[PDB]
Amino acid sequence: MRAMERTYTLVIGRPVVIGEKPVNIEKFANTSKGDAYEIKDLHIEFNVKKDNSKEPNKGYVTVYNLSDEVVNYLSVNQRESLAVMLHAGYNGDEKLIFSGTVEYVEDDFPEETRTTKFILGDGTLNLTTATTARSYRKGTPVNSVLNDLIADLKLPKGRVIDFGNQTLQTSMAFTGNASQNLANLAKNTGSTFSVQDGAVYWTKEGSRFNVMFEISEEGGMVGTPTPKQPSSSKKLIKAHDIKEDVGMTVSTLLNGAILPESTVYLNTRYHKGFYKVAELTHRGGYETGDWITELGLVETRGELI
Amino acid sequence: QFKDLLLDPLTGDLDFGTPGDRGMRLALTNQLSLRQRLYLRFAIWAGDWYFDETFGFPYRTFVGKKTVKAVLDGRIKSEVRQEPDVLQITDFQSTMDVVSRSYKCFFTVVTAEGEEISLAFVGEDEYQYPTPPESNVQLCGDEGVIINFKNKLYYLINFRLPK
Amino acid sequence: NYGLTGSGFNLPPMDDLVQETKKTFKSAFGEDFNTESNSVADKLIQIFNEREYQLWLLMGSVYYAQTMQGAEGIYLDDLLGKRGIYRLGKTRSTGTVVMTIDSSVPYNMIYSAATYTIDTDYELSSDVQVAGNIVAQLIKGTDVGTYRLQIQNTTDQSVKTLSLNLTATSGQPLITFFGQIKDFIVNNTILSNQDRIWIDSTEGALYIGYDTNKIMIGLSSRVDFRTNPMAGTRSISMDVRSIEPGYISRDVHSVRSINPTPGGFVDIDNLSAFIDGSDVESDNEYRIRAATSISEGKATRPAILAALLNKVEGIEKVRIFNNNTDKTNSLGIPPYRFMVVCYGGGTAEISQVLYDTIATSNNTYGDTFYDITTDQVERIWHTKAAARQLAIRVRYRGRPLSLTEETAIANGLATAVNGTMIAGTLYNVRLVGTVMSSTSPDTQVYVDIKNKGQPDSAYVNTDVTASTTQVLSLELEDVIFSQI
Amino acid sequence: ENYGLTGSGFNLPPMDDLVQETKKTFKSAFGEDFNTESNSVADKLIQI
Amino acid sequence: LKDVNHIHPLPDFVRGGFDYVPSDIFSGKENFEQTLRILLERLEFIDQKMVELAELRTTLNAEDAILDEIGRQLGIYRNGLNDPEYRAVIMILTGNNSKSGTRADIIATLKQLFGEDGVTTYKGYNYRLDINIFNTCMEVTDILPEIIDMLPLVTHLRVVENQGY
Amino acid sequence: ISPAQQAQADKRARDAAAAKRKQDTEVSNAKSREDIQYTMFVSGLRRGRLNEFERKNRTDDLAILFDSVTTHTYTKDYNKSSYAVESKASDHVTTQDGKFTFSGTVTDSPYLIDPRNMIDRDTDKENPMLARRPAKAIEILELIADSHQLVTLVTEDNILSNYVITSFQVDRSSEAGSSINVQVTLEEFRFKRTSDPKKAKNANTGTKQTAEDGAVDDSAKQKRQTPYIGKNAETKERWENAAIGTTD
Amino acid sequence: RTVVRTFDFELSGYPDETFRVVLDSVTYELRFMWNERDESWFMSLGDIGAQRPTITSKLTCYSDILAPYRYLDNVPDGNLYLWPLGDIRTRAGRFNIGPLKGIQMTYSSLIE
Repeated sequence: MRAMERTYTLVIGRPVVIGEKPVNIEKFANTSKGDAYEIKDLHIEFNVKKDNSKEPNKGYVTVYNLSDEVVNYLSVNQRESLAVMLHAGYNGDEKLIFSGTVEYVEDDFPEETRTTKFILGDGTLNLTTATTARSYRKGTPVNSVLNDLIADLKLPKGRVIDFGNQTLQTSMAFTGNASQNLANLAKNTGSTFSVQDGAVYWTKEGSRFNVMFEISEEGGMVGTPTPKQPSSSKKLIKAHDIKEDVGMTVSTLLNGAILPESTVYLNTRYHKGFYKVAELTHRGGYETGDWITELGLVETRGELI
Repeated sequence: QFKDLLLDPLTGDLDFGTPGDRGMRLALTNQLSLRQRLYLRFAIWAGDWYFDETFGFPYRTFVGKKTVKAVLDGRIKSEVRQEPDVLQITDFQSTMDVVSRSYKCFFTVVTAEGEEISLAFVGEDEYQYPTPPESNVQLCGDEGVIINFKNKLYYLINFRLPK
Repeated sequence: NYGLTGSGFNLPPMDDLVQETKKTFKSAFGEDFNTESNSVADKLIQIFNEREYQLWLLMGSVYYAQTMQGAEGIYLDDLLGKRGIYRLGKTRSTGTVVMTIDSSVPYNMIYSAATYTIDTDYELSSDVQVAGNIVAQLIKGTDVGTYRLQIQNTTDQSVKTLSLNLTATSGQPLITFFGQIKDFIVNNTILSNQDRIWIDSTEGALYIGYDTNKIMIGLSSRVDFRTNPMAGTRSISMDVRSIEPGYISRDVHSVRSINPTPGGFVDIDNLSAFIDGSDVESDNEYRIRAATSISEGKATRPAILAALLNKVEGIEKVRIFNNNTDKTNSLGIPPYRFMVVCYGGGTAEISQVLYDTIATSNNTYGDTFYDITTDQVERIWHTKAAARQLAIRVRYRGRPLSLTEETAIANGLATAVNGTMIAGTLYNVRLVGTVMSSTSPDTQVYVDIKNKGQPDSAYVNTDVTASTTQVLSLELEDVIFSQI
Repeated sequence: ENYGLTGSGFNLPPMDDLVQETKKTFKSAFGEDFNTESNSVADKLIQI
Repeated sequence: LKDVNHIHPLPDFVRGGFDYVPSDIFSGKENFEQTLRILLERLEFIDQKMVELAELRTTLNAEDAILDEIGRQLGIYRNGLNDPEYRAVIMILTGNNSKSGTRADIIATLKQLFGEDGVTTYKGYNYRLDINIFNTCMEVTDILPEIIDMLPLVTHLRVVENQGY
Repeated sequence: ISPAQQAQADKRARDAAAAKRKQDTEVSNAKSREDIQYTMFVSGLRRGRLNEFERKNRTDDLAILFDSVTTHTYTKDYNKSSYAVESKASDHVTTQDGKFTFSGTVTDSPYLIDPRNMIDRDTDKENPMLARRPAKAIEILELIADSHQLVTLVTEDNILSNYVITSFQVDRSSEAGSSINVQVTLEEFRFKRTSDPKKAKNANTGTKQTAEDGAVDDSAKQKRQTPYIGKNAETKERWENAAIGTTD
Repeated sequence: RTVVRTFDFELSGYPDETFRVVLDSVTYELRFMWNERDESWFMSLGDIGAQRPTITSKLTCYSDILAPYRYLDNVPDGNLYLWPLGDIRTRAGRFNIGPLKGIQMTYSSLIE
């Protein structure tokens, strides 16, 4: 008989180079020598937050007592963006939990124990340097503008909801970073745009997608759900009506197969119903600490897209 | 179920087989595989095989030195349990002679037998794909339908009359 | 949700059905009805439910039985039966074997087909006669007297004879005798044979159908050849098939025995891998064959041209002619019969290939025939081109060429052996280009061509054209050089 | 001997032949009655 | 050792499920068994008919009432043909799509209509071909139009039919 | 220095490295098989607990008996809000994991050598002190704790299951020579493939990439493609390259 | 139609596996269900978070699964095949799917 013990894996690959086609962090895993630097049995502490907004998802990691060779490989490439993937689970499988580029790295080795630090960004390089220069005339179909701008961003299309037969009412011009322009189109058309684990997600506010996840005491829930406001401020109201404005909170054992834009079903004894996801935070302490995930849910009032 | 080249239990060379079926064989039954896995594990002195310094048994520690029988038995009995498919050890008769300075122990090991998971890599297939018909049988019928009926009638005529 | 949808057929688990039916029962008798563990209704409903899981699974299996994927067994035949492809049944392995025989076995002796078995599962394909099936020969050492030699011409059908005396049993006379035999044989059959026969003067032995390493590779085709004093050891080629249909395979050098040993037997071995037999055809290779049917072309002029070049141990060249208008035309041909010309393809083996001809296309014209069993037996016709050797003289102005430097030029003119039947024109300009190519760069060069045996006055520069059934030929020793 | 640099050029043996003499010499050490046919364990090892 | 076609009636379907009675608690009570047997045996009938819904739709065994549907998909209409030979024409036309009209090939197609020894073919010099029939089991005039189709573009054909040699 | 020492430093590294391969390997296989179930008998035995002691075989349900157990204690804990409740709001309480500890001893001069005990698997009948029983117990104890087995405790009053060892102590004081004092501590464990399809439930594995070193993953790591064994190279070859192509 | 191998699959044998994969820079979710009576794998393909799967089919060796479905904007244009590594007669099983288990499920993409 065994116990139920945690497991994880961390991989470091070649520098990421942006080209003239969508970037996939998967293909950069292999190093010039072939197999990548894998780190399994070392105490690790990490925190990974995810959201549906302009900003990329960022995660922090700490590793104790790394071998000198690995640290040397990171002393080099300090000018470059190494690709990194993280996996976690329970002794039988490990689900992808983050993938991005090493934004920052530093080492402090006071006496007894060295402590390496990381800051990782989910597509930070693309979202902050992809320039654009486009224009359109009166009568252009809005569905064409959306596709044109996304292709400029150079990322795979996770999911998109086209506008239909919508047409521009006035001439438009777009410059600067493509991400910023798209985030502005979100406000005026009730659409949510956010990149996550390399995938572009374009959806409509208020509406939600089946029960892709069910939460219950069998599903490793942790404590009862509690109602928490989804924003730190309140807006004036007429009392688009379809927009968000309500939510709840839940916690569960670590499970990387969840994304901010997904949908979950809450099977508890007090609260029951369907909710959207709005925010994720993954925490982990291998030898000591939690191994759980926190979800911020938001009520929905739109159509079932 | 660990597969490997079969080693002859009687001579120690590869088991090429009898003169009527000479060839090469793989260890398939778990018993045969475990036998040679223990034999090699005990025959290679510790550190004497290049490419792996940690493999083998440390005979040099005991041989040539004044040693306690009880300590040796523990190490002998421990190396056996390094295999993941050993159920238990039944009996152990460790005896030592002081005149000739020889040591000789006896024991047996029990191991179960498993299944083959897949036959794709070994020889045969377990399916029974059909056989195409012959001649105009398909489009016009078959004579066997007449032969079987005739035989049934004949056997029924045989049954009724007492015998 | 789990039945028929817009994207095919799905499968429900057990628990969903259990919950649905339990909800139905709950509705039947209110929320108070018990349906878990201890209820007799629970034990009835759960037992009842598992069976319809089998029904749903079987129904799902049925649906895919009529789709490009999922078909299996009998149902697979119907799907691919629409495209006219059927599984292959049990098959019998086929192949050929050779054996050396003692010097004393008479030519006319004939092996009985039904009194031998090669090995535990192989027997003679049919009756075999020693004469006319010699493939290789070895003559060495012990052989003074008068010797007779016989050979059937491979183009005509006239037997040729040669007379010689072995006044000495060794030395230069023996070497000359062997060379005379070589010249006798090479003048018939095909020039490719001469590359595979030579004399080892160091040992005073003659090798026929071997390589420089003394491995029997065989001549270009089965032939007949005899010596009144039956010297050396002879080798013959047999056709072998398996006893019962099934799966069996043999390698390039596997066969090693014959159960009833015939007198004078020496050895036996393979020359190439057998066409292995197969068991009942399986689904995977059935689909594979269905996929690769595109290249399966037959009964067309390009198809017949391609088939011959890839189904004969030889057949260096081939060409076809047509006459289909009420008359024999200039070329002697019956009114509605094709004409096929080949080179070095044998008679029986090539004849079998001709069964790709369009049905009802008479074809069947030529100088040589053969009979093939379909059942009924039918005869087919064809012809073999008669080679014509040329004599070439080269003259030039420049530094004298040294011995062993002319080898490149001589072999360079091997292109002269690549002319096609009838439509073969030397284009002496091409020869001038070649002779100036297979050498280091660098004044004047000319080429003269004439038929073998003609006087020196026959040398000319105009290009030569092959006859209707003739094909160009050239030998290395028939090249000369002159400095100017 | 017919392999490698030879003055007249460079000769490369194909895949098939190398197997042929390897089996032949290998057979010579154990006699003819030694299975070496397709899919046999011995043949599989030789190919690798 | 096993059939590849898994579509078969489930062996001993009835006694299964009864095997799931926990500990013979109800067995031998003759009141619960009948209630369970009556319900389960209904699935027997449905389970059996699941096969014919797949077995009978194959062209080999398809009855005329639905064989027309199979022929309709392929463009081979019934016209005046009857069931026994309508099956034959469907096979013949479908098989024609992978043919070349060679002497060996022609014998193969005629093989399925007249047994092993029921047919023979003579050949002639000027495009002449002959077909001989010995053991016909169906009327040939209605099958004749197809027998022309799988022959070269320039064939000259004679047809003679007789019983026995 | 001299080469004689280089032939000595290697010995120091080789033998030391061999130690992990022994200890580290044993725990690995001990966790790779969940069939075995360990049990401990603290007191209980002679008051009718023999009914289940005889069930234990020598291959799956291993049992452990100490030469003597001096004391064993069992305890549970709860906590409640320290602030006045709003009022019934009886949900302001939580349950902690129960603890169990005991003290025992293993001696070179045993009084009962019942072979069913796994400590006495192969102990000599007539010379108990040469069998070195205390060393046998420690070897067993570390393996159970290291592999994280879910132990079952059979006690005087009740039976406890799903208990893991968190700490133990061993010492050999001047007094009570030829024996060792042992202490153990255990806590509850609130634990919550080849499986019947009828019991299967929809699962997830998240995003996945190229799996294992395949014909395509080899190219990523610049490894050379694995040659194909020529069991058959006539059928697949024409189709394999045309339909599947090659990684390039 | 030149095509290049670009992805391989493996199955753990669990009867109701479900996971997300990325092909041709697009992302899809896959479901695999094991059928007892027919001893075969049922594959369902659809978009992420889709209400219902777009395509459902039964897996077989040497059969082009996507052949009749290359006319939808959300279906890969590549080639999906299952072919064996061992003896050619072996048919797809439960545990014998993987890069070294006996059956090689593979996806290949056309060159554009």
